[PDB]
Amino acid sequence: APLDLNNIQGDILGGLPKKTETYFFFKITDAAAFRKHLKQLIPLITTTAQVQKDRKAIDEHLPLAGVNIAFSHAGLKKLGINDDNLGDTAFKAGQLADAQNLGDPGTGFVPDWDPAFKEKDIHGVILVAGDSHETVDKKLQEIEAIFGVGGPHASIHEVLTIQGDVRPGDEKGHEHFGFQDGISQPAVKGFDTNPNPGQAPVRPGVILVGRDGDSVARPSWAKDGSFLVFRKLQQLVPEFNKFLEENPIKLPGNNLTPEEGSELLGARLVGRWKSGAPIDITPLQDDPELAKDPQRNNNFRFDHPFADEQDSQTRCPFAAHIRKTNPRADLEDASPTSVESRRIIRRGIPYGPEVTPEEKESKKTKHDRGLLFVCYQSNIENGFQFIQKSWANNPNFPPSKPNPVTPGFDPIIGQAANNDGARTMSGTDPNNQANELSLPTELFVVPRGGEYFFSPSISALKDTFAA
Ligand code: HEM
Repeated sequence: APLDLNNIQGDILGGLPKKTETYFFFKITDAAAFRKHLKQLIPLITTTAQVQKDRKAIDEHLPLAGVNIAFSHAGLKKLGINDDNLGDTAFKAGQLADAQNLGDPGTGFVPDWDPAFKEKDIHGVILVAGDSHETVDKKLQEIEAIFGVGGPHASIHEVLTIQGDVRPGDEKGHEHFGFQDGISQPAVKGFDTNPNPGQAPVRPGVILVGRDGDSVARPSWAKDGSFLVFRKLQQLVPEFNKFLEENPIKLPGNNLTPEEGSELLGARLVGRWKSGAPIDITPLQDDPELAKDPQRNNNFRFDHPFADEQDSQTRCPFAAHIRKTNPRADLEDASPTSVESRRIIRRGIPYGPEVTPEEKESKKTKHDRGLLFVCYQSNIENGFQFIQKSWANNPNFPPSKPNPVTPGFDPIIGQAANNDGARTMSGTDPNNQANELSLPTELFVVPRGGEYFFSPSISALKDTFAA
């Protein structure tokens, strides 16, 4: 059947438009009151239908708020909602239980997370996205009132609030390392009806529980919901920059300046120039015109050369972040159902202040900043967990490579098996692809915690969650 976009929470398909976004992580302290309160929240919940209207209004221009809600397994238990058939071990077990296997640093095993993610019983998260702090703060006061926060009717307790902010000026839509984000998303069949060149279509059930392509009995209340993975990922920006500065690529002829060598290395760690121009299309120079053109900036698959050819890392290293997280032709030899199953929708936002002169000049992080990583999928095991653990953390992925090649770790998110995280990456020098680059002992991205949630449908919120 066609998708009913007025039944789907709007961060999942379309995504909540934003300059700032607050995540309000809560514990349910009064289940009966919470279910009554939730009836009054439902009219505030932004559906995909409303997002499409909102995006049409932004594209023609604005005070605009979007609201979604998601529940952890601990929250469903608290509400007495039987989730025996919801998701699989990952959602039921919670992210803290998965931290060791994700490769998160520990003093184990307990991960080195922020206390709120490590110590505390998170039952859910309310997402509030808006054009401004004023818009989000106003909407949060309304949502707090609905749940009685600050008064004797309270049904929830705040565990943690985290604010994200899109970066300023010409860095708008770039993450803190300086790279354009939000380019490549799967095209959901029945929603993204005009995929860009290179944008692979996926059956809706890769994203939405209970739809075509959802390879898992389901409870009726899970249809048209999606699993929300949250990770707070701290970024060490001066430390990343220091690594590029110390490791410029020198191509035959020694024509590149050290600055150009360091810039090229950055592009080859991610798979794109900071502009968003993909290196599989423009391997040795940026192309700002290409970077801005959605008909062109995703039209590659790592097929010329293909993975199995000698010296096949000429244009993009195997271990470049995007080639680890979306292998394209490195696996597209396998079934359309198999490769579509690994796709995620990303809806994160940067957090924290811009790098200060002192941080920049001293080359040392003083302030907490990074990515509030959010992704949606119908199956956490097939999406987020597989990408992190089978691909990013696997130095010998992909098997389509030549046998003598050891790609190494995703240099952005890749984590090694023991606290001794010695990480290497091959292929960064296109004319000496066997040469290993030792990554620093100190990670560039430091996980600070997160949780696995479920964003229900509107009808599920009305007919199952609310009272
Ligand atoms: C601070 C942490 C991270 C940074 C700085 C980062 C940065 C980026 C950048 C710059 C892009 C390229 C833009 C694009 O193609 O849309 C990208 C794409 C992507 N990232 Fe990340 N990322 C981070 C964490 C993660 C994590 C934890 C995952 C999954 C486990 C992930 C999965 C992806 C995927 C699937 C893509 C799209 C690949 C494609 O379709 O070509 N990223 N990321």
